[PDB]
Amino acid sequence: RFSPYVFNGGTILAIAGEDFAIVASDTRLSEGFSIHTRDSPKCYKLTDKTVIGCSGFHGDCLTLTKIIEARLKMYKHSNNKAMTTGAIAAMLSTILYSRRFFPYYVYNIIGGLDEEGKGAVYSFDPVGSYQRDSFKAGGSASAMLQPLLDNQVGFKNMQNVEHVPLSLDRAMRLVKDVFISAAERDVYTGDALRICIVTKEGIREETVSLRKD
Amino acid sequence: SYDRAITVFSPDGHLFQVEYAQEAVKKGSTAVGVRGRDIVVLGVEKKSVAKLQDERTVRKICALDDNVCMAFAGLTADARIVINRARVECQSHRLTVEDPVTVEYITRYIASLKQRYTQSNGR
Amino acid sequence: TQNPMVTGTSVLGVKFEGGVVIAADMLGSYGSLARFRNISRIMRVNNSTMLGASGDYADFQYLKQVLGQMVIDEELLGDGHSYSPRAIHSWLTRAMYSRRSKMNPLWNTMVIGGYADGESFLGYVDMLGVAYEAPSLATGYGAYLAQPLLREVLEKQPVLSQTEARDLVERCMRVLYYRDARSYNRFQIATVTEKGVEIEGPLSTETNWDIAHMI
Amino acid sequence: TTIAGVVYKDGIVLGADTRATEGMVVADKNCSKIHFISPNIYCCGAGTAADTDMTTQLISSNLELHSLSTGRLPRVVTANRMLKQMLFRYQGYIGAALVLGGVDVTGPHLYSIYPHGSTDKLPYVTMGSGSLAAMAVFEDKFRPDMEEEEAKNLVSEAIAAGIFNDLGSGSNIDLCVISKNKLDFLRPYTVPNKKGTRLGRYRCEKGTTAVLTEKITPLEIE
Amino acid sequence: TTTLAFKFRHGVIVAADSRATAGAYIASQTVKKVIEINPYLLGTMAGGAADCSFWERLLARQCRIYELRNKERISVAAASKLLANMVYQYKGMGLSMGTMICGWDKRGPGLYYVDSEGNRISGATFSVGSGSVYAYGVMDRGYSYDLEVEQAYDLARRAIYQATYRDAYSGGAVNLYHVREDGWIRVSSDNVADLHEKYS
Amino acid sequence: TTIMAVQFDGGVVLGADSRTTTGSYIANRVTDKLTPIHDRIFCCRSGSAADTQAVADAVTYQLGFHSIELNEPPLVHTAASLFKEMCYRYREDLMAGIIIAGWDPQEGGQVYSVPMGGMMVRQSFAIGGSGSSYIYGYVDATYREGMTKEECLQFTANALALAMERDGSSGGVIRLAAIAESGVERQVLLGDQIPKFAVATL
Amino acid sequence: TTIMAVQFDGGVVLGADSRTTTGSYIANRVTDKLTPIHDRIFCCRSGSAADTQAVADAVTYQLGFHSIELNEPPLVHTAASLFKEMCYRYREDLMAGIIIAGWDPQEGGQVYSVPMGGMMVRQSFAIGGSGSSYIYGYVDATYREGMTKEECLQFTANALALAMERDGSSGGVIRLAAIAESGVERQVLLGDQIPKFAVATL
Amino acid sequence: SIMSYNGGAVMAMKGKNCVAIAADRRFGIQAQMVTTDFQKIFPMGDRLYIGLAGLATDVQTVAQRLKFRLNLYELKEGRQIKPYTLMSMVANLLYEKRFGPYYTEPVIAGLDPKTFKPFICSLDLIGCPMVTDDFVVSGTCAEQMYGMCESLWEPNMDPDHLFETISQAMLNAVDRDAVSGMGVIVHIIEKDKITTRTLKARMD
Amino acid sequence: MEYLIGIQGPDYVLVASDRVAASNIVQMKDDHDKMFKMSEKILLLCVGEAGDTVQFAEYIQKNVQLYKMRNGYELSPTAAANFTRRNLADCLRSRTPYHVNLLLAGYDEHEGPALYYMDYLAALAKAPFAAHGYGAFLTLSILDRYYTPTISRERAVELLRKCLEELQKRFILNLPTFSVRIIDKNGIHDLDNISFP
Amino acid sequence: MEYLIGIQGPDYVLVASDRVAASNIVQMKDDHDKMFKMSEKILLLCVGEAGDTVQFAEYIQKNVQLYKMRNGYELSPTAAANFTRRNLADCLRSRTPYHVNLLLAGYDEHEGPALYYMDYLAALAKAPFAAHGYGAFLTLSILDRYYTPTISRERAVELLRKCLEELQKRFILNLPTFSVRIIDKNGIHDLDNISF
Repeated sequence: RFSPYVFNGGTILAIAGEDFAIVASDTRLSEGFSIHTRDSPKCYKLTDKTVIGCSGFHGDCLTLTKIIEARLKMYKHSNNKAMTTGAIAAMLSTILYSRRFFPYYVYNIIGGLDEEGKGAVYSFDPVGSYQRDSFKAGGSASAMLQPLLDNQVGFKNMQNVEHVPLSLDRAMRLVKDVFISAAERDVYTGDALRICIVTKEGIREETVSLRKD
Repeated sequence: SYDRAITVFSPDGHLFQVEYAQEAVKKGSTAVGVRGRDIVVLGVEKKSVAKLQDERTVRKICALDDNVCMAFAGLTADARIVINRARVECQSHRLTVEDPVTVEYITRYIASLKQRYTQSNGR
Repeated sequence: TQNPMVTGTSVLGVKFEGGVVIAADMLGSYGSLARFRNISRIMRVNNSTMLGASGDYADFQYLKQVLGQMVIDEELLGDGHSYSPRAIHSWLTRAMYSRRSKMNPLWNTMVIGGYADGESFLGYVDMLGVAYEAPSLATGYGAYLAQPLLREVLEKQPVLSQTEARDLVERCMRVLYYRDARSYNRFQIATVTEKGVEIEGPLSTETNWDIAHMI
Repeated sequence: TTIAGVVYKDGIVLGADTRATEGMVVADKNCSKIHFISPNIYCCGAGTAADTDMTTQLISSNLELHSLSTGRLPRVVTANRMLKQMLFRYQGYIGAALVLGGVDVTGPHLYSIYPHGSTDKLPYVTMGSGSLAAMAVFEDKFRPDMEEEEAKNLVSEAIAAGIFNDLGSGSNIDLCVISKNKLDFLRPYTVPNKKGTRLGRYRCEKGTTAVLTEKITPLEIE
Repeated sequence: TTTLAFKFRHGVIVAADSRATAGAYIASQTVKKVIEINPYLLGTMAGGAADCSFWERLLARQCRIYELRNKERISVAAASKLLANMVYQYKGMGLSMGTMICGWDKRGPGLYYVDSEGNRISGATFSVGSGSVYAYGVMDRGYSYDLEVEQAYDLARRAIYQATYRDAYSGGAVNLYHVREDGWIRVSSDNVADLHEKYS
Repeated sequence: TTIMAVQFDGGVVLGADSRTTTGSYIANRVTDKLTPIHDRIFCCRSGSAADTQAVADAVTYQLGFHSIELNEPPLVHTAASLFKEMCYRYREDLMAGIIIAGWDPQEGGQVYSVPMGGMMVRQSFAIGGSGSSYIYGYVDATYREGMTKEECLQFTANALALAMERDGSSGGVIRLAAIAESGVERQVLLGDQIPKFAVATL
Repeated sequence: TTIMAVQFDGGVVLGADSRTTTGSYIANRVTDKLTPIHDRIFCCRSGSAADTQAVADAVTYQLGFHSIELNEPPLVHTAASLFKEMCYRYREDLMAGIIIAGWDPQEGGQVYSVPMGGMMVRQSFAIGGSGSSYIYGYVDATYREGMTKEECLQFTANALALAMERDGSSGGVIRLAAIAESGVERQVLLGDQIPKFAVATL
Repeated sequence: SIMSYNGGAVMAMKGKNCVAIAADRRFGIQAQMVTTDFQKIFPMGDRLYIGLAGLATDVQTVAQRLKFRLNLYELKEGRQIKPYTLMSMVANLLYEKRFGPYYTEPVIAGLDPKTFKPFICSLDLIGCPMVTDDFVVSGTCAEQMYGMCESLWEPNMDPDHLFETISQAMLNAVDRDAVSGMGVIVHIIEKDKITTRTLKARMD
Repeated sequence: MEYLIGIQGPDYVLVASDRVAASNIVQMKDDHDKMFKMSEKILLLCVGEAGDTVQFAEYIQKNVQLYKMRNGYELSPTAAANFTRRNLADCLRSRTPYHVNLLLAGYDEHEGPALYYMDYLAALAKAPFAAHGYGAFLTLSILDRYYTPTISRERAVELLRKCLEELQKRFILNLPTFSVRIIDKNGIHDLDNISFP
Repeated sequence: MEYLIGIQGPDYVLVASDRVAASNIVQMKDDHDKMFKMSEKILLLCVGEAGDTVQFAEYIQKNVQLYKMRNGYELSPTAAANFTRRNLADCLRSRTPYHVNLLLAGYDEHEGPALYYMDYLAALAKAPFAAHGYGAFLTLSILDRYYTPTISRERAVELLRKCLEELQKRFILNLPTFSVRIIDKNGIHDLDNISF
């Protein structure tokens, strides 16, 4: 009778750049057909160079965020250096697979500058399979978001178009637009949009409004 | 359980129990092993011929596996224990790795066992 | 509690300037029977914090004794540090998630409200461990009924007076008494503020029922 | 879906959202959930959309015949009874929750019809996923003998509360005012939310898409 | 998924698609299914990606520990057995795993297929995945032990291509690996679109 | 729901709460479960609202046709028999509990109880619905033979108030009707008018 | 089963039916549900008899040990808390509804209700078991502040009689105990001693 | 779901004095493609088209039944059906089987017979008609293609721009789902002509 | 469990099927014929749940031959395919669904060779080559690999032999013998059974 | 289901097995060998659920070879059979039952040839001839017809070929090749695979 999972909704997206990465998410938390709150950011600053976004069961999201924060502190204490984005991703994979037989129902994206200074985005299944990608969309509206990202950022199914490198402004506009569309036609998404830009200087927060239902 | 430090360091940093056990080894019957190009030999000194002993039971040269053999000096009962433990390790290693055990491996296992007893509590 | 037995209905809360208020009907219902009609489903955890409950009342009493012993232990230490509403809310989130993870959930749905450091806290916890903060909170059928009124009022006017908040929660409680089967007329209002937590006695909804002379 | 209705001093006001959801994706916006049964009787619908559309159309046709034969405007009770008897015969398998509103010789009548054939005459009613929020607004602010503007404001507020709070609902708000004298059907009365401006233009230039084959067939315009 | 591996005179070829799906939705079209367990032997993924990745990474660390202790690289047979014994503990607990552990040793070129069910088997040709059924036929028609390295590359690439063409849940790019006595080399990564241009 | 009828000499008093529910949501808080089957025959409706409304309208139709063709006021036993035949024939598909009460010249005030399953019993007082459980004791103790009309009205009001406070499904306002030779006097008790009883109040 | 207790100034009156049913067959028609936990502390047992008996003997063991250690008479709050801890810890395993009542020097008469699921609430009067449903209305109507011991005994007897009449699972004799500073006064009402109320006549 | 058994995608779009209707070509049994030439868009008039996605069998069956009804309509009434009337006919056909439904999600796209005003609509499993002024979509990949349409579409598009938009949307959408693909055909309907093109797409 | 394969060509359609009819594990028949000639130049291949196969095949055969007798000309292959599809689809909704998977092969003087495919849900699809059964999963890639639209008939029988010996190599069930026949403008021609001993 | 067969004789026991391994509809391997050499003069033929077969067989193998190492002589076939029966029955009621069907063959200087039968429930029975798998149903009757306790080994090989031919004719599954091995006083002697 008791079900340990509920889908609280939410969408998370991340894009990577040569000198930047973007992690962005809606701020709506909703159980069933009811909104719980209109300001619940799905994105968390793990460290100066990395952000994580989480979507799915919010209890699992909170638990996993606290676990990663504690493990990051543990790594800093032990090794006297902050964790890299790839190390964070491998550790997250291990953590998620630890409860393979009672899984976290959460979709995670890791976005951060890599050791070389490039932008890096790692995308996670709930059970801990992780993959580096130039861009990814996760959560309720992932299916809506990712085709346009593949077309615009990836230049897929386009001929006689030059493959321009992505810029921070272009990626920002694309993020705002795709989230506007997903707010237009996904019920779980739309309260507001928090965009976290990670660059050499640090994390920067930009918040833009989205359609209230 | 009987948890006690039988072996401990002494002034001048010697493990007296280990040294005494080596003394116990010295008392035992001689054994000699000679490596050879296409052969390896083992020999052992019968402590005495009772003239009533069955030669089969008193043998000190034992096969840990088909590919490896051992001989020993010192306490025969302890020798029997390590021989059985090495035999089961040989079979378990073959089970896990689908290959015959190498002499270095089984030697390392016996050495690790002996070293554990030199450092473990109550042994 | 795999199966709830004696349950409590909606808890409501709204943050106001200089404090928080929460309200709950004094009822525990056993499968549509108003069995226990004078029970307090609001707790005073410390001077700066309140806790209110819906769902199984037994689990709420268990969390009452546990959390009361925790705050007592802190008071025994007497080191000048005291648990915050955010801290109590965090601990409760942990407890509910762990019990959910072991599949012996505490059935309650909680509202933790407090005022500390010149700041108001109003936070939610569910039996599954979902937790969040909001300017106004409601549980059970309160989420469906009262939370629209609170959200409209707060969206129009983000900051409210104590009088406005009390009138608002009483209005929402009248709506709940009208349209919720498991509700009861008598309720208590508890307000956390700079002075401290003060829980008022049983209060009445003051309904209309003028529609009956229609039809 | 949020649909709601209220009886004001000299008539009825009906309101509904304009969102259609298949699963959790908004299949449609600007959907019309206020239907025509008769000149004096309009009905909002919720539940299974096809069931609502078809049952409202069938009762509209039957009442057209009835009004044609009798030579006088149809009564609301007749619509209610037809609807409830059909729904009861089908035992809820046809899924429709209906707010039935019309004015007739007796006066203004508002009826709420459930999928199983229940009916309730009320001053104010709500149905759909947002019924609870709309009813919260109505329970708070309804008063008897309201004016037309006051009733329109109340129904708009209720449908808006359903729009923002409930996921299934959300789009422009529709209103319909039926009076003894006149009818005013108000497709979008309010547009509470709008889509944001697209910052970046992604318009694909000609030649962006490859084509393996093509066949142009001319049409004989005439 | 579709993965393919076979042994021929100049070593072992390993091939795989790059599609990962959740139901119908194609979550990723660029996953690297071939796992580089270590410089000397490598594995493939089929079934649960998380299960395959985690257990093969654990195999990698165990192999490295064995190498450090014994001063010799683990045999492919021994590594396959380590993986099999590891997964058998969790039998019946929902692990879905399909693997082809490929490498060289004193024996020669070695190919072993390990499964969550528990089968461990050596063979000249194996294919595990949703499209393995389609891949098997073309591979069987083409395959011979006396095969040029380029010919084997062509056979593996076209096999994965046809499997992608028929099967819905296999697509993306055909990654290809060649194991040689020194170690593995990543010979190609062709997109099935340009392969569709090439073969047809 | 709670429905209650009691027979006084020369008529009946009917009573019912106004609450109908879908789950824990009170869809209508002002429902009228006392319906006129005929000018002097009423039914108190408990159970599924759709089932009860359908059967009530059908019995109204049949009893009106019967009454006009016989050119006589219909009998309460006749109405109850029609209700029984319907509810029994459709007992599997129907979820209704009806109390049929009214006045006829032949047999005076009568109360008939049709529980779920389709059986007919005549009772001096009858209670039905979910909330009748809680007030069986109150009616058993309180009931006395030969109560007056006003006494029966107060009795019905007190019983329905007790059931309403102790039952979540029951609630709203108390709708009361008194049917006799003279005619039907319908009244509604709301707010303070509803009888109230003390709480433990520790 | 029907159990109830009511507090009066300086003591408590406890009451219970005397029927235990296995299915529809009365296994014991003279069972005693008013178990003693201490000289001045009693438990009314409802629900599964095995569970109630087990927790009762466990609690009297713990409470007796506690009382001898403290060298003071035990508190009814202590007894109720022990029952509550057992029932809450094993709420899934055992189903038991208990009304704990007794007398203390400091607090006087106390009644506590420990329903299934292990909540604990003090009450001026309590009712429990299957039959409590049918007498909620009677106890709500008739209860009055300041009732004497004799009045409380009569109230308990009348309520338990009504419940026994209307409930199949409760029947037999009424067992009544009055606990005060002086001590327990157990009495049993058999046959005509049990209060009776007229059945409807027709 | 049973709808996912065969798989499909159908789209329609509204420009200026033009409509476009586009659909995939795959026919496959749960995962194994059988043919890359399945007809999911059928002509129901001179400049009126219907597009069916869902079960292949119900696609063909409702297409044939609708052509039966439509041919009798055209012969009896001596005129071409209006698009809204075809919508109503299809809705009646589907609702006739409200229990035991035909598993399809039709899309109608065409121009008015006289005004040539463009018309696009979609119907659900049980005949719920929805008329839109921008686009309509149906099939397994409704989610992806909805997002892609919501981004790319712009009002008052030219025929060439409409073709570019619908082509990009179908291709990028069917790339991100397993069960649809294997090419896409775009029909462009203008008052003076019909232009049908088969795009180049990933055959995976 | 039963294998059907069909290869269309420029001026022919080649069809083959396994000759095994089986109980649980016993292979009751080694020479079962799953090919039914609806007319002179059209064949119906049927596999599926037992009973349904023969019943449906015979029904369609007799209806087609009735068409021949009544009207004096044979049905087109496409028309026969649509007709049997209609019959199968109507029964799907009904309480007696024929669980049958069919392959229809024909030659039309006007429209040339044709191969048609339909599943138990009664979808219909024209195809250059197609197969039914679990063996189809193994053998379709062979056809997709080596097939050409201009394949000659000798090349086609060779390709079919490759497809079937793949089943011999890998498929778990034993399908030792296969029947083969070609339709062309002349008509149905029996070919020597491809028998792998 | 894989096929195992055993035919005891005056001074020998013949054992044969199919050589296939299968995943769903495809035979992954054509040369899979299901005979395990537990010692010089015993073989254990093993069929059953995937993984359980090899795991249980290798456990019995290590224990038997450990017995040889420590004692200096080999277990007898009867003792080996009872040992594997003990280990299988012990795990039947445990959390990790081995679904494995065994046919154990051996020779002893004292007791002569022996063929033993075990079911997944771990019931042990000595038999003159026995089979496992669905093919056992087809092939046992032929063994019943043509077996004699005094059969010569060439005649036994012929009888085996008869049974496998019947499997080719009737058994739906494809078992193209079969291993054959014979245990006698000299030892385990491999024989050419009967093939079709």
